[PDB]
Amino acid sequence: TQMNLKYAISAKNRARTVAGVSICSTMTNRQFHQKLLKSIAATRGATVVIGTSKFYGGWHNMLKTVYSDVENPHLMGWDYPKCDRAMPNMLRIMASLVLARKHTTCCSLSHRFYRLANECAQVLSEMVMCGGSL
RNA sequence: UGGGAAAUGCUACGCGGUAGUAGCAUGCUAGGAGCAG
Ligand SMILES: [Zn+2]
Repeated sequence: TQMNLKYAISAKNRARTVAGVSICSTMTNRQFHQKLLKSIAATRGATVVIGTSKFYGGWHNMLKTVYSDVENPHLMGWDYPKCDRAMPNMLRIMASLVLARKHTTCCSLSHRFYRLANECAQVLSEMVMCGGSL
């Protein structure tokens, strides 16, 4: 995985970073996961709001769907300090397990395990080329 | 002795096809830009 510095505008001098991934990983991941990702992005009015425009009154519909029948409602929100740098890898494994539950028929058992192994070898913990070294 | 067809032109109507013109909606593609995590 190659690492690079960003070039954008922000309100704190801490640096930002992007990471490019090799091509074979992207090809195989697209083929394995694309259908579910599209299905998630298409569905409207659910718990996950990825793919819902904030234009044309979509924002109002989201804010109304969350405001379902709650007797004494209040509003609550929180913040994760260093979410990307500090997520314990057990939860990442479990997250990658949930997304793969859809593959009951398109894949066997050993195929599922090897797909999980490739994912952990390519994205979870592997060799990062920063500067000029590994 | 209470029996009539066709070839021509005009007009009107409808259909079909052709072309050209304008409008509408969409589907694709390409390009450029902006926002968010
Ligand atoms: Zn599969």
